[PDB]
Amino acid sequence: MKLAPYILELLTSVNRTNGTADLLVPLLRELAKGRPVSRTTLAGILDWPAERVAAVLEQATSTEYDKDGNIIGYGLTLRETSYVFEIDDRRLYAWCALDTLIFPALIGRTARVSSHCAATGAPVSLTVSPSEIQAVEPAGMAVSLVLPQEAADVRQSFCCHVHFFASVPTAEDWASKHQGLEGLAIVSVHEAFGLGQEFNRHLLQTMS
Repeated sequence: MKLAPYILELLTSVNRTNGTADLLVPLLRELAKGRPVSRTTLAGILDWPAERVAAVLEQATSTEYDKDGNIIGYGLTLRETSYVFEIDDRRLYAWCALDTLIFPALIGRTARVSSHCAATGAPVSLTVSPSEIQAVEPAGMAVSLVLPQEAADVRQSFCCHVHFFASVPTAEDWASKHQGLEGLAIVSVHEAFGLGQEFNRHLLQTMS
């Protein structure tokens, strides 16, 4: 289908005043190492005043911290979710299905991704590289999308509704019971990977 509305609202969410657009890729690359990331450390990597890092993270209310106050999650996370994101035999996690498709190009690594169908519990897996997906098991795997909402935190408004499904027909049956979700749509995992590619192209454009 036509995924411009999803691309547009995802970009608007990161490009928002005090949004994550310029901090996102450096933070994901740091989290990809598998250790908590200090705010002070992040400021140095970005060459920002601490003030600027804080205002961004403050707006990003979904950011996850550990007992020491270090960052352990923003899209990519060290805290267990339904979306397993394995890089170089380090098991990390992601906040949603589309995140798993987006991150490999941004961190320059291939990931072994696994989850379960949100409609049936069936195991699903695939290998996601910066340029392509492979080993899609099962081959008809699908993804749900919703429209991000103005000014809303991306995790409760978008991520928690963006799942893998075993197939498009299974996903459409599920979607028929959830039409209250804004802009709910079912796409193949390939279409979703394409959406991620478009998001990334625009993100990497704008990056200073």
